Amino acid sequence: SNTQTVLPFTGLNTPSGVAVDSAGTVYVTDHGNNRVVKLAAGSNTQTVLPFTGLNTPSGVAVDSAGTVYVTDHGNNRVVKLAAGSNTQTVLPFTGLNTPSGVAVDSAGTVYVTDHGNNRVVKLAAGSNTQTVLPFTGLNTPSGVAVDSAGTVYVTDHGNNRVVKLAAGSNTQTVLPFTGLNTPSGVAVDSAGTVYVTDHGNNRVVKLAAGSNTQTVLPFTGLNTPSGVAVDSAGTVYVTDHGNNRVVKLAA
Ligand SMILES: [Cu+2]
Ligand SMILES: [Cu+2]
Ligand SMILES: [Cu+2]
Ligand SMILES: [Cu+2]
Ligand SMILES: [Cu+2]
Ligand SMILES: [Cu+2]
Repeated sequence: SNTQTVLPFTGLNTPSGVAVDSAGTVYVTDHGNNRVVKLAAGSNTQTVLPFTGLNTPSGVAVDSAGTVYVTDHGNNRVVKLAAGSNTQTVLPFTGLNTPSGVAVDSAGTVYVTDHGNNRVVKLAAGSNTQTVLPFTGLNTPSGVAVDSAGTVYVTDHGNNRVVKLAAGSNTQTVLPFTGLNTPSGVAVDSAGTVYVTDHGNNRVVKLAAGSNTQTVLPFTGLNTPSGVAVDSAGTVYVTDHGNNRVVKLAA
């Protein structure tokens, strides 16, 4: 599609992260209101998720079981809520410093951009010992995403670049995105196409696997967008942070 629609959220204040689950339910970190809201596909009535004590939340992710993970950036923690539960769990990360993006892979491993420590960390499901991902040279990184192959993508915000690391690899590759200006969110679809919110240029760009020529998505009227997500149908969701709204592009 070349024409976006505005999602029927209400009351958002500078939304940040966005995630979409297998059923098309959309999750948004309503950053300015210290809450996370969700909107089922076909719904015009949002629900506020029963997280407790959030402060300035940023990243959000959802796994195949519908567990929702939130970076509680103001409280230096990552919390999760299982589908149907009203009792959150704080993940046993160590030494987090102003974390930003969060992603979850098909094994349940949780990846967090530890923004103030210039690093990305991960916690296996049921593990209490995190590991650091062997990225080099990160500078105030923000978004993180992980594909079904285990490849991890990070927006190296301070360096105006996007970096990736294959599973088990110790050698990162810098993606051939061009013209970036303070990149923010990142997402990856089932085909390996990487989507990046080009925050300072009010646009969203993508790079197909195997390609080194990017495409700009036909969003319009964005102001300082932040989070991005893509569902299994190819629909792309962007938190239009500056306009307190979430927009989507079908196809
Ligand atoms: Cu703002
Ligand atoms: Cu804030
Ligand atoms: Cu902060
Ligand atoms: Cu910073
Ligand atoms: Cu910046
Ligand atoms: Cu800005």
